[PDB]
Amino acid sequence: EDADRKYEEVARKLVIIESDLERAEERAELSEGKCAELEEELKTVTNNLKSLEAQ
Amino acid sequence: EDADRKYEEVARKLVIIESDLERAEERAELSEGKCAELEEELKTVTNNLKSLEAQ
Amino acid sequence: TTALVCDNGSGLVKAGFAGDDAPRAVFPSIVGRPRHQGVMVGMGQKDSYVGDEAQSKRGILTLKYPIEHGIITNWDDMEKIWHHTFYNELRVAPEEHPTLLTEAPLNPKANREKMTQIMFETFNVPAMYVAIQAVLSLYASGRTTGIVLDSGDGVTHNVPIYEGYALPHAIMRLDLAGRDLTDYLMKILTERGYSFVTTAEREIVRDIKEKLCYVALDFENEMATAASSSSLEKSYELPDGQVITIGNERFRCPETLFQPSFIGMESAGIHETTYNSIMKCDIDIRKDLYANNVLSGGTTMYPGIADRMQKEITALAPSTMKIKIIAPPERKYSVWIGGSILASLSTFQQMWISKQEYDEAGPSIVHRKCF
Amino acid sequence: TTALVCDNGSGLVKAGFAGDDAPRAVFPSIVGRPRHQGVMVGMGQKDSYVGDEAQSKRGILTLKYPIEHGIITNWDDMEKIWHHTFYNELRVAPEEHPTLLTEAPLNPKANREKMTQIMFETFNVPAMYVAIQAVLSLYASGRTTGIVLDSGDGVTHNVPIYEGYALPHAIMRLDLAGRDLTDYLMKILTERGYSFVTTAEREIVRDIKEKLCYVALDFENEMATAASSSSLEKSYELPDGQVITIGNERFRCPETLFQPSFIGMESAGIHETTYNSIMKCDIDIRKDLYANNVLSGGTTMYPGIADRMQKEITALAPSTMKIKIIAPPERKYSVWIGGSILASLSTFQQMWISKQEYDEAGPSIVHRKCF
Ligand SMILES: Nc1ncnc2c1ncn2[C@@H]1O[C@H](COP(=O)(O)OP(=O)(O)O)[C@@H](O)[C@H]1O
Ligand SMILES: Nc1ncnc2c1ncn2[C@@H]1O[C@H](COP(=O)(O)OP(=O)(O)O)[C@@H](O)[C@H]1O
Repeated sequence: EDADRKYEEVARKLVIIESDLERAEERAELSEGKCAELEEELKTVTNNLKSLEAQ
Repeated sequence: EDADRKYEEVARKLVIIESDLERAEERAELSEGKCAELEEELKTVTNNLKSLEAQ
Repeated sequence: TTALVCDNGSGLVKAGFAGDDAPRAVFPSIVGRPRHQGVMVGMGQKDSYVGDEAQSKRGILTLKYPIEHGIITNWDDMEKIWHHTFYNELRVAPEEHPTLLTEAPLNPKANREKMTQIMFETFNVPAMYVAIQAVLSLYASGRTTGIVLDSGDGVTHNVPIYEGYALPHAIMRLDLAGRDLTDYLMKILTERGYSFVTTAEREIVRDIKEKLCYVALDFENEMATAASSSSLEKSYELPDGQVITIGNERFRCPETLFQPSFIGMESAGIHETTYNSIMKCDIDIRKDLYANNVLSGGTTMYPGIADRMQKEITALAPSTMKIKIIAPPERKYSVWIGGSILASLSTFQQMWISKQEYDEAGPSIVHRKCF
Repeated sequence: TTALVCDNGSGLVKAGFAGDDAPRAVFPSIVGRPRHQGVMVGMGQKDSYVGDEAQSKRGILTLKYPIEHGIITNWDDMEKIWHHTFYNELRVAPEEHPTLLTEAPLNPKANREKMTQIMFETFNVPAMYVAIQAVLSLYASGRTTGIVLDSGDGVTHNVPIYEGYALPHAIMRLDLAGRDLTDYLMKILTERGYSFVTTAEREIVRDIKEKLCYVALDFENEMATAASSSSLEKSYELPDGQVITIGNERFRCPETLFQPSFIGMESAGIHETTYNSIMKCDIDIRKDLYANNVLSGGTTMYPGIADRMQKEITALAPSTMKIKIIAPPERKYSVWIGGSILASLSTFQQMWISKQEYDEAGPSIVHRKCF
């Protein structure tokens, strides 16, 4: 019966940790997408500035 | 034996899922920091580009 | 007609019919002989017990396995095992049934050649074919790519496959398996005071292993836990009473898979062999191989082995790759399931080695393009 | 300061000082207790005799051995044995002498732990250390490479060593030894009408075995010659008379070492476990191991055992290899010789387990690097 109790509690903890990890993974996806776009934009604007300074 | 096997299995799952969560959170904070670096670098490069953009 | 799918391996013969969902007959591949003299006349004692019958008379027999590490060493015993499988467990006549046999990669050539010669001369099967135990696992897993780790009872091997093409130069084979884990557990149980020496107490030790052993996620932390507390100790009930209690030994036994130095081997662990087989392949398929680690066979059945293996191979691989370990609950029978699927396929009916083809070309027809 | 070297073994305690050529105290490890009534008042008799004193009063005592197969099964008796060895045979105060003890490979851990706990709490030695018997045999043999067969009185074992590195995965241990040979000789003497049932008659049978038994070079030809002629018959005079005549059981007794099926064991002979330990080792050292096969211990003292074992191992090994068996005349004491050498080595003085280390770490300090 104590095992029934602790199995229920670990199932609850299991679901909660699943939710935390799932949202953390979505957050990681959004942060990496922003990282990719920002690195690309840095490369492009440094291309523009090197061309302009070459003049 | 039924209850014991069930709870030991779920405890294994708990240890592995909390393991997942720890480094998920860690790498999330690292991605956040790197995103902050991209942000500040973007602001600085745009400032340089606009100041050069006068002529 | 119908085809037979016999998965010998070493330590468990499992056979059945092609098109079924599971093997019909599963029994140990042992052949026992009485080692005492026998006093009661009229008993009509037979001279050799094969199969599951030999497990009931363990007390008075001496058990031998006819297959050491994939390879067959006692051809007479193997002939007895095949005869038992055909006539007493399945109750079919092998004259009207094609037979699909399996073996592990990188075995001697005469093993497979003589297997063919027996299956045609002694048993007079109409056709036959020999398949690789890892390709069949990949069939039964529903993949067409992926690297498969088939840890049986005598041999462990990796076979990377991509889009149905096997890369033979990256195939690894390791002779550490369940039999060596059983011997290591027999050896380390001694440090608690229990001694199992007979070939018939090897079976008791194998049952102990199957029922109580598991893979630790962190070996050093589990070692410290067993040292400090006593929450890990479980008790087992020998065939005559005298309950034994094993603690530390529960995870020191299967840890030999990840540290083959415990039994004096120099090779690398299961995780490291898998990763080396990956890095042996081209660079364009490594991502899919990382994503499709398929485990099969009885030795992959410990609790925690998938989690441990994923943790290790994830620490090995680059941090940007998604590692997955495919561990179905019916792992132990994956080779047989895949063999049944393959033999029931329709395009496969042109791949059998017919009997006239054999009478024409000799046993060399097996390695030949009629593979 | 000097260290003591106590080689217990299972049936003959032999002790002394480190730095001598031989032990100065060799006596049986038996503890006798009177089993009869006791009528003479004022006789003031004791309750338990230990050692050689118990051998003079066999007709009155019941004799126990406190060590069955390497393992100590009676800690009170063993404490008595050690007390006798320290105070009556050697006459030294054990609180001012380090003590080197020995044990066989692959024993329980609690045996060793409880041994050191006794030696520190009860006898209060300043330091102590437990050594493997085969390693000390190899020290005394003057080698640093070889496979050593140490047949004592309770346990037989092989320990292959190369350049001072011991290969633990190839260590074999067998529970067939001199005590089982004595029991088998008692059992087969009844074929001629002699019956020895008492624990005090077990000693008569042991003396018979030591004085008359030998190993046959060819067992079948010796059985045939014993059946035909009568030139093998030898007589022995019991403590009274009725001289007993011993025929082919002169060599049927120690043949149990090469055919353990005689006493209903499943294992293989000592020649075959030696060869199996060899083939268990690597391949680059097997030649040296074949050439340095070292015998020690009392059960290796039969006339003809060296020639027999060479014949067997030579028939087993490849023909291009030269087999050699080293059998000194002081085999029975080789473990003690090696223990004395080792304890006198100046390098060893940093390897003792001091009393403070024990007090701070518990008896677990024994399996630690302080081995
Ligand atoms: N639940 C389990 N846990 C650990 N080991 C197992 C388990 N079930 C079976 N085994 C081991 O797997 C081996 C059998 O593997 P198997 O797939 O039959 O290979 P093969 O067919 O070549 O004998 C046995 O030696 C057994 O010790
Ligand atoms: N000359 C001999 N021939 C045959 N057996 C012997 C001889 N001398 C001693 N033994 C046997 O050796 C045994 C003692 O061996 P020992 O070296 O004392 O081992 P342990 O010290 O472990 O008891 C005795 O049981 C005895 O039967």
